[PDB]
Amino acid sequence: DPVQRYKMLIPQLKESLQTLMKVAAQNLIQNTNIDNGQKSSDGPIQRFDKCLEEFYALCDQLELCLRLAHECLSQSCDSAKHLPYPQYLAVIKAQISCAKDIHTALLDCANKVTG
Amino acid sequence: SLLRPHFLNTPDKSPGDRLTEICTKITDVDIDKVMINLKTEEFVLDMNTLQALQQLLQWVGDFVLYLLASLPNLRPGHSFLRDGTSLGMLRELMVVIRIWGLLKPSCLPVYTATSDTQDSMSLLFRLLTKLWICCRDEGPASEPDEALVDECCLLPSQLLIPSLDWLPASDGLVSRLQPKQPLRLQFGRAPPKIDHLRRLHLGACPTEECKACTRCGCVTMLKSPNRTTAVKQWEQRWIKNCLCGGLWWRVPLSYP
Amino acid sequence: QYLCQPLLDAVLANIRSPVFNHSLYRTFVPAMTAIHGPPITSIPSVLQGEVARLDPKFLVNLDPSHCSNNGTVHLICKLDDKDLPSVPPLELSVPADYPAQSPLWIDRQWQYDANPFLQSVHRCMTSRLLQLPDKHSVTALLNTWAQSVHQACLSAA
Ligand SMILES: [Zn+2]
Repeated sequence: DPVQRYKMLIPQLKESLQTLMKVAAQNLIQNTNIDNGQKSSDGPIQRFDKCLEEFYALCDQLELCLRLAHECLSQSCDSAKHLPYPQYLAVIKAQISCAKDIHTALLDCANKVTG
Repeated sequence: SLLRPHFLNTPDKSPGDRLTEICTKITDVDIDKVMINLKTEEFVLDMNTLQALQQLLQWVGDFVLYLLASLPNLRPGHSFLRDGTSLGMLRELMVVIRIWGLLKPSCLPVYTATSDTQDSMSLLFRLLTKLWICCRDEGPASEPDEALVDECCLLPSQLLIPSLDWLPASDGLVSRLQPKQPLRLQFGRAPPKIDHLRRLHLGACPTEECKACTRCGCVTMLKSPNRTTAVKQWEQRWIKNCLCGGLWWRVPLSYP
Repeated sequence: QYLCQPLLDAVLANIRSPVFNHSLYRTFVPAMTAIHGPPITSIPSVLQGEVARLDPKFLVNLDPSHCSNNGTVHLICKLDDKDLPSVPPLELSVPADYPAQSPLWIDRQWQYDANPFLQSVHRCMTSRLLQLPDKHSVTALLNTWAQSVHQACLSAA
């Protein structure tokens, strides 16, 4: 799914970039045609700001999906790094207690040096 | 001054006075009902100067919106909320802006609206009439009712209140001085950039050179940007002085 | 280029208008300020560097004579070294804009006469001067001087 969501989001991203650049050019040309002395049709000018925030929403969806997938894959890598379910819970409480022991040993003796 | 009446109907009153009479007797909250009764074939321009008036009309609309959004709160607009005459003037300018927008839609101010089925000019005119009827009373001093307060609390939701430049950027010595203490100065040492008269946004570091008024401090660019499309009725007022009265004084460019 | 061209065409079409940055402001600042929030919260020292780094053999000092505190500068050096013999003081004329050009050795042929040994010093020194690369320093001149004195000691004995 996250790879396929990423493949979904890429052409939408290119579409939003195209519309953003073209709409920026349209709005700038309209504002220069008002600012300099020029006639110009009012028309369906299609505001710029919506395109800009739409692009930002697409980038948020992309970074969300990739951060999720990266956390999941790093999670699986360290999980493989470390068959009855009570045996699982026994080694899990063993690992948690052992890491707690290392941490409190370091903290207590780094405080035992001074203060 | 710009509206030249093409024919004299109801004579002995110039169209400034006809407009002020009509806007002061018609207290309708809608802008259409005021605009109907105002002989709108008289309010015609050549659609060139009418387009070039865009920045002054932009300042009018933005100041009205800033004032009405400032109502729920001492700030840069606190005096205008209780002055009936200035609010009447703002009403009259909104009505002539509506007429000129119907003639040519490019002259109008723009509001970034957080909706697309909106008539922003009519909204601001409704709130302005409801504020002004407070103060156009005889011997009134009517504090504004809560309906106006909540409607003007809704204005940042409906439109974006932009920002405004306020003219006296104070570098005068008289505020800085004190009795019994003399300032010791060096010559040439000198102990969001707009043109305040033609409301043009200069850049961060402006490329065209400028004059500064010596009393208020307003900045204008020195030569006009478009010599063809220039509302000379507005630009030629401030050739020799500022509006406050002080002289112009050329400011040197930065070159950063 | 691709996917960005119409912006480039609009902006390159509309350069040299005095209301340009007004147009950019009006079309771009409300979107950005809505999304991104409001904006932001005597002697040239090259010669002092050379003289400060010289070997204590040389004893470089300014000439009491000659123009001072002006374009070019003038030096009278010395030589102290038990191995080397006492020799005529040597006169240097360093131009202003000293790097990117070569200083000049003020020649005094008359004091390099009246001995065979000083004649050998002078001949060998003019030889190494012709051998020098262009835009050399002062220290290149002083070191060719010391090497010339050493060769004229060895060639003599
Ligand atoms: Zn002034």
